[PDB]
Amino acid sequence: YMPWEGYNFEDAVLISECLVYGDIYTSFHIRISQKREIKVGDKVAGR
Amino acid sequence: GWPPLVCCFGSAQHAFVPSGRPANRLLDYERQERMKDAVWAPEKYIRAPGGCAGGVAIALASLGGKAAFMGKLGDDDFGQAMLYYLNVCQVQTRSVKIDSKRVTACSTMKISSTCVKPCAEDSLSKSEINVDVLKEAKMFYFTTHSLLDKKMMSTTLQAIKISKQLGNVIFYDLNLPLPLWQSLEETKSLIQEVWDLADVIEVTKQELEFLCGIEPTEEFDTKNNDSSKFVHYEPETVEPLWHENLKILFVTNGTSKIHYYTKEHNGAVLGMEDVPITPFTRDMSASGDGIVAGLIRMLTVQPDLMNDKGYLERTARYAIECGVVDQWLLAQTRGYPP
Amino acid sequence: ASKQTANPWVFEPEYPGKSRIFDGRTGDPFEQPVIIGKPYILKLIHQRVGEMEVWALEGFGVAHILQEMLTYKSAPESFRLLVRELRSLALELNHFLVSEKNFQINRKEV
Amino acid sequence: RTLQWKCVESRRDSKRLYYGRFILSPLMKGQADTIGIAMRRALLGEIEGTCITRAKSENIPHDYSNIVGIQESVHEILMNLNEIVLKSNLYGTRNALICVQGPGYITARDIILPPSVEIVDNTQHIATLTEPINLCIGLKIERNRGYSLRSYPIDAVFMPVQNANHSIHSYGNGNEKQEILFIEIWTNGSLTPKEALHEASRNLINLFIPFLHVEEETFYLQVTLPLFPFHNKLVNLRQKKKELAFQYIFIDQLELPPRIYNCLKKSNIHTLLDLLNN
Amino acid sequence: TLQWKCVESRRDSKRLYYGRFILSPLMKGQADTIGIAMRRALLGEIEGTCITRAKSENNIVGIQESVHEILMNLNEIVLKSNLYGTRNALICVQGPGYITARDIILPPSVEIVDNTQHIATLTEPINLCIGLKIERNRGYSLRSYPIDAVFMPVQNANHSIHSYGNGNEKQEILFIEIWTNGSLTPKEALHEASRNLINLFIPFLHVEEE
Amino acid sequence: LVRKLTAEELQELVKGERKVPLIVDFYATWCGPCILMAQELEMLAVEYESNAMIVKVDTDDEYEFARDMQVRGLPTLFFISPDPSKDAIRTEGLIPLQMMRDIIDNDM
Amino acid sequence: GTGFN
Amino acid sequence: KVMTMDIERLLLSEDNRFEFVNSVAAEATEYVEKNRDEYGGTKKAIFHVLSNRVNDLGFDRPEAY
Amino acid sequence: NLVFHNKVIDGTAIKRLISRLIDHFGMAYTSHILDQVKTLGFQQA
Amino acid sequence: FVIRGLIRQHLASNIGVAKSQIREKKPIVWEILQEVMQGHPVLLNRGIQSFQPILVEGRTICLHPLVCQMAVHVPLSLEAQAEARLLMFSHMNLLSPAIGDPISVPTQDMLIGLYVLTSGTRRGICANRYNPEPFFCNSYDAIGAYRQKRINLDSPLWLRWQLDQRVIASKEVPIEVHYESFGNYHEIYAHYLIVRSVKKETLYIYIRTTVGHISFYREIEEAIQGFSQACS
Amino acid sequence: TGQVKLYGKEPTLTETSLYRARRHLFKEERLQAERERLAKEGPMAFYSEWVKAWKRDTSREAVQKHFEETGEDENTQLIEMFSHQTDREYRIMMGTDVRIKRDPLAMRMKEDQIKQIWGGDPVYPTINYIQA
Repeated sequence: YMPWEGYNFEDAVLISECLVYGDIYTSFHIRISQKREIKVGDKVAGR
Repeated sequence: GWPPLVCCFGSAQHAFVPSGRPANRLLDYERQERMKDAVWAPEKYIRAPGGCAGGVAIALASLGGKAAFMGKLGDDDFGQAMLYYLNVCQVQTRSVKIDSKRVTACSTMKISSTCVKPCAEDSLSKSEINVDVLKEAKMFYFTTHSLLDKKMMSTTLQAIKISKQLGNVIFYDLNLPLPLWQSLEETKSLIQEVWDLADVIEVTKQELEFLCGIEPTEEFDTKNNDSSKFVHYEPETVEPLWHENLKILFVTNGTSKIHYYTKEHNGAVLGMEDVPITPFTRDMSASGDGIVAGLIRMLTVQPDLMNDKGYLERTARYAIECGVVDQWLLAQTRGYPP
Repeated sequence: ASKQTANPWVFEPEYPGKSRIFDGRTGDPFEQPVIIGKPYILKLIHQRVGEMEVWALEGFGVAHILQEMLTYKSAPESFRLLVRELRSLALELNHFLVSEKNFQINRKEV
Repeated sequence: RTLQWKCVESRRDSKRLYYGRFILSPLMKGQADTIGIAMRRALLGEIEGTCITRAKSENIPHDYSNIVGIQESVHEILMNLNEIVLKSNLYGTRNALICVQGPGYITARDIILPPSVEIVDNTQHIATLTEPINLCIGLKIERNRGYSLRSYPIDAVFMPVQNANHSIHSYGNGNEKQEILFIEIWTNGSLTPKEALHEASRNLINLFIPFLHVEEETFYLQVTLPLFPFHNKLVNLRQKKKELAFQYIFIDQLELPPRIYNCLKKSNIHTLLDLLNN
Repeated sequence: TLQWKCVESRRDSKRLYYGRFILSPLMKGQADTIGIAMRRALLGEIEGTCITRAKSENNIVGIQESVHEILMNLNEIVLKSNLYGTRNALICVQGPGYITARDIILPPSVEIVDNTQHIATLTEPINLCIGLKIERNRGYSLRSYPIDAVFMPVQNANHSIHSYGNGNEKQEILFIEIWTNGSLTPKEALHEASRNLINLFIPFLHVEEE
Repeated sequence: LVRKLTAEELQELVKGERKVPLIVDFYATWCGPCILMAQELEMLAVEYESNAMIVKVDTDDEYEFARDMQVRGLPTLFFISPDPSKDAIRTEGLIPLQMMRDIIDNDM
Repeated sequence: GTGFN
Repeated sequence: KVMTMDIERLLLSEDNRFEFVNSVAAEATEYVEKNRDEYGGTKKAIFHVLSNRVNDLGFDRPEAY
Repeated sequence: NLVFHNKVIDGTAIKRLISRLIDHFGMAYTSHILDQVKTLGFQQA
Repeated sequence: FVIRGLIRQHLASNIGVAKSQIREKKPIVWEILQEVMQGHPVLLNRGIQSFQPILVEGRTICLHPLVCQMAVHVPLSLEAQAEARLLMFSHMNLLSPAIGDPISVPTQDMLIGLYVLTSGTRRGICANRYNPEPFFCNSYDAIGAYRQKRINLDSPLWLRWQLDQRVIASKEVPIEVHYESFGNYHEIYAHYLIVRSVKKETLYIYIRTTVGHISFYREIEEAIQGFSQACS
Repeated sequence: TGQVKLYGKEPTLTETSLYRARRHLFKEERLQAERERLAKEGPMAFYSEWVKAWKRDTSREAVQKHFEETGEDENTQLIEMFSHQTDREYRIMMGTDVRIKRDPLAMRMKEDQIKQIWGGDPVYPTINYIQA
């Protein structure tokens, strides 16, 4: 938890590319399925 | 005006390599060299001393020194190409007496072995030395290649004695040409006349061994860094050659190790030679040109420390770095064959 | 966790739970300790022109944008509907405009 | 040497996790951090790695469906292939096979690699076969850096340096304030820590050497030798009898006296085209 | 292939030279690493030269400036040299009149960048020699007043990165900006920084004898 | 195309009768630019094959001939004339291929 | 606003 | 970047912001009537009007800056 | 133009500063000054 | 407008061909879309304010933090585009009209960043354990010494305030003055020093300050200069 | 450690509030005493605190007397000493990193003292919370 150069302004969040590497937040959405990775503009929350 | 100009005397023909000798390189054969077969290495490591004096001028200009190349190119297309190449490399060619009566690279007659009508670069005359350049040229660089033709010998000795009268430092780099390794007594009979006049000398470790007559009592291609390969010959091995003027002799085993000697100090700096080797750069010549240019740069830009072991260490290190950087650039530009 | 792993930065007694951390683009430490953790993070699941926008646009006087947003972006046909439904209530919503030059009472197309 | 480095420690916690700590000592103040950060970024980002990038199950029931007689889904085996570690030095595109023809465990040791690739850990489990199926799958391998985005693509990442750290300590010279740098590297066994340190250094040098290449991209009007395009210029001009451009003529080749040449050279007048300045 | 060009150059003062340099094309992520390392090298790995001490063996009478103001105007003297170790320069002026950087007697390898730089004004006929210790040092390194000049041949450096060509390789272009202090040109500073970086990283490729 | 000789075979080739100008290229296995030269004069060979003829001599072990034919370094190449009414140009350094064309077609 | 007149 | 300072300059020049913007709209629609070159790519009639007007103020801005 | 502060920026103090900037320069300068002070704040944060 | 652009470049012969190319989404379509977006404003609607769009990577609309499911609208007519650009920009509306209160004032991280930026020195008891600083001849020397880690952001330093007008004060009389027998004297204050003499004149003010305060002042002065650069 | 004296055996809330106001002064004083101990002892004797496996004499005199035979200068001896440092010892030493500047006292407080930061073991035993 530290204020980076505005990219975490008022609860924006920075993530590492490793969260894309590791499939850490990869979901499957079924319609056929799509391997939705984590992206800019995705929402995350702690409990 | 500052920086002090260095005058580099001799030939400049492109990619001309005067000789090649068995050599040893400081390399981790265990691990990298046995592990990467993607990197290229020669089946026999033969290192060249260096290149043309124009090449050293171009190198020193690239190091930000000021260099004036002294010679003549011909008025033929290759001579104008060389003159452009020198000028775009920021080398001064106010000393190049471009001459329409000569062809540049072509020595024109041999029947067999004949000496008739030599090329432009072989035929600079004593009246074409730009003495007003040698007034400003605080260091004069020349090589044994200037001494093969007796006309070039006479012109060289005149330029040397002019520079001595003007107080210039004489830097003699053998780059011992191919016709000379076959006779030590011939070699000394040729070079002694300038050797006694040289204020600074560069010799490869192989050229030192040759002039000392000591056969290489060491392994070459054996895949180890046994320090007996990189022997630092004791001062009493080189005192034979120490004419009473020489201030600092550098003995270079390429970029692997540069030894230096003076009347009072001697030592060596261990460099590195695991730079990219390629065909088109197999001979390691440009590392030698970069080493010589780095020595010239440091010694010319601080002449008063010609005999300070701290400065000589720094100068040898700087030369090792420049050589590494140059053979690197060369590898990256020349490339790899298909 | 500190003393077992020999990671003394995990429990810095000077400011427990915080540690100094470094800028990956610089290598210098940020000069104040940053709170660090391994929290549990969950990924979450995933045009009316409004009256208060009309009020705002007309507050700016920017009324040609207001006209665009309320007419040709979708008399205007909705005013035709308005007049037609009142006309269906048996009230004549009659639109006139007066010629400044001629005083002629031009009836609008409604 | 005065400036010296050594492999102060190395460990091999697994065939897939090596560790190495290195020291470099008598650095001067501000050298150690300039080294450390550049080396860190080289290790973490500019090291290349080899891994499987594509898979083709030779019989596919459907693009997304389960596979018969395997104790785990196609997705689990694709993830197990993603976790394969490869040791190649040569770039380019390469291919490989698994052809396992009975029940048992398919493992990295069962991958038939091309000559230029080596398995880093033979023991890595890939798939469990309960039935005696002639399971054949093709693989396609690539060497690259970072990440990249019918046969399945594998979302593999080419990053063999698993982590890196450095620490900077006063050497204790009260005047010169020399410093000691420690570097630490965790790698997949695709590289030893020392080999990753060497390749990081060499890649950094390959990034900085460009600024020492022939300056300002301006040497002629790609080519190995640098004086043949101008020779061809001179040849074509002579054939065309087209004289020579003033841009390629330099004041240094004119007869003008030293006292003027010095002043012009100090003025950075070089070509006769610079005498466009009236 | 990787090539660099000088995109812009300026000389907005005799003690402020500006340059901007493009390097292209670069692989994903290389441009920032290059820019960071180069910026650190420029801003403190370049060896620079400046006055490091002054002796005025005679507030001194008849000088208009306070001695502290003399020293602080001496700090603004910009020098370029290839000195090894320290060396002695010497002001010597007999008043009245201006003492300026032109009046520095220089040790052999030193040259003044802006000879018009002020130093002191002598309001009356007096002797003022000043004995100056000069040094060449890296920026990060380190009757006899220290001038504490900060060996800063580069006043500022910056970089930026841009994608180009819209090509799906996403290779990118680096722009480095340098404000050299006039003791170096921007292109010389770029070369010196690159070479000093290579001299820092070569040590990891040093083999040692057995 | 380009043919490695030995000093005795080159001697008999040069003292015998010839139809065409002979180029003899002195090279070594250690030499970098010599490979560039071998490419240049392989282009030369393929463009001249019936009109000029090219051989190469290895100064790592023909070094007595070398030091006998005034070779001051490497690469160096000799354009021996097809007839002895006038004799051999020698050229040193990595010369442009056009500078070989304007020998073989403008000196001969 | 803009449409004053 | 800079063009809005020119806008502010012209806003400062004209005695009614709304009348200024009306005059700009008029100038643009008469431009796009007196000339029927398409003039709709990387440069726009509004910026052209602002450019010509700031050039009348004497300031060295090119058409659509 | 502006006075050197040598004192801490309270929110009221920066409200004063920005208002005085808008009143002195108008929008033209202040819309850039404040947009750069954004970047300054991000940098120092 | 993309169709109109493809007609303008003559890359489509009819609007159906233009729509077909747009469906094909080839790079030409994005080049013409960049040409169309250049200089065309758009309205954003939460609360309704207009901006210049720039074509950006990704898929989610990106907004400036101080201007911050936003809706987006294109003004179609030339009169509307003129009114949008000249009336409806944030540049035109920095004040909230209710009293004339600046809207865009630095807030959230930036304000506390500026607070720390301007916290500066530790004072007195917080700075020395017992009861009992470099001089920089200009601010770029101080910033250089900071970058070279000779001094820290919090640390006190003296800057020669040669712009010796505009000295800030707290209506406080000199905390001390020193007079030399030769009639130079130094006035020392809690924030600055002035050297001046009964002969000659004031030499210089030296302001006691921090790299943080220096940076706060300098970056505003340089923002004014960077804006007024176009006045040339 | 005698750096301070207190009115009683336990620091009052006034004293701890003043420490809260002034701790960075005492921290930088301890770091300065640590730099000065480095300068006096030399790197062998200083850093041997974190190389328990290095049994040899580390004093400057012994480093010199070892250089006078083994040819290894002080730097090669220091590289060897660190070559005997274990990874855990190195991680502990990294508190002395010039960027970390960990408090010399916080590096050397023992467990039974650090425990007093939170006030000893929790009364409800954490084994009730621990899950594999």
